[PDB]
Amino acid sequence: KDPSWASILQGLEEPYHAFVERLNIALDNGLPEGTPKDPILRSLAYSNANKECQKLLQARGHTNSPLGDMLRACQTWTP
Repeated sequence: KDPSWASILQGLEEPYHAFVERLNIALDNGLPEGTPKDPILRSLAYSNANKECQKLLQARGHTNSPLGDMLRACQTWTP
């Protein structure tokens, strides 16, 4: 059963921060005790982002950057 949080995908018109927030909440609830959240969150923030935000993140070299940088990068994107 793939972790419920691994299936969280950014919607087509969902702002990136809203998506990251849902992801963050899911990880808080679903990660076993002692599992590092931050590296998982960063990885998923990129890999589960919609195509537009993924492009922005790639273009800026933020495919594994701190979450703050990823948030700033996708802010320019408004559905």
